This record gives sequence, structure tokens and C-alpha cells, in this order.
Amino acid sequence: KTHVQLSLPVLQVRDVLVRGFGDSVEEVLSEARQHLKDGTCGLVEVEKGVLPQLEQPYVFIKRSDAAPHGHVMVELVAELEGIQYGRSGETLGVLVPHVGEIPVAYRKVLLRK
Repeated sequence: KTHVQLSLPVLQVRDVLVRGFGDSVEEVLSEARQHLKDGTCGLVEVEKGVLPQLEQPYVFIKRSDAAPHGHVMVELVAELEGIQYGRSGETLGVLVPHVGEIPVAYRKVLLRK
């Protein structure tokens, strides 16, 4: 199916054990598409002093369409040394590996896949 409905846990930053997905953008955009379809992908909301606490290259999720079934449209976007690769709308947060972290909140989305 072109698209897919998912429900990412929102994790508090101070408990993310694995603080990112890789060392090359190509690699964070692959472990991260992968821990998704396996339901092992969390989401940290961006606020101040959050993004210093996570390993680059960052994988964002960003609104790509102002929303079927109450699930937003998003696509991945990697960020490394100021350059975003991929083009997209509103940062809904950054994707990290969830490995047990108790959430505070789920976020429905819809993945161009």
C-alpha cells in the first residue's frame, strides 16, 4: 500500500537510550524507515535544548499536506550540518530508536511509502 497509518510513541528526551539511527544520512534514512515498519520507532518533540541531546544526522518527520483518517501526511527528512536532505513542510519531531521507553503520548501519521 502506497501509504500506511502509524502511531508513533512520544518519548521524553531524557530517556531515549539510542539517540539516533546511523552515521551517514543514507544510513539514518534507512534504519529509520526500517524501525518504522517494524514498529520500533519513537518520536521526540523538538523544543529548546532537545536537539543538542540527539545524534546527527537527524531524521525529521514533516507535514507534506494540510490529513486522512486523522493521520497527517509526512515524509522523512534527514538533517546534517545545517543541510536538510529531502524537501518538506512542518517539523512534527525527530525519529529515534524506541527500545522500551514509556511514552507520554502517541502521534498518528501517514507515511508516503
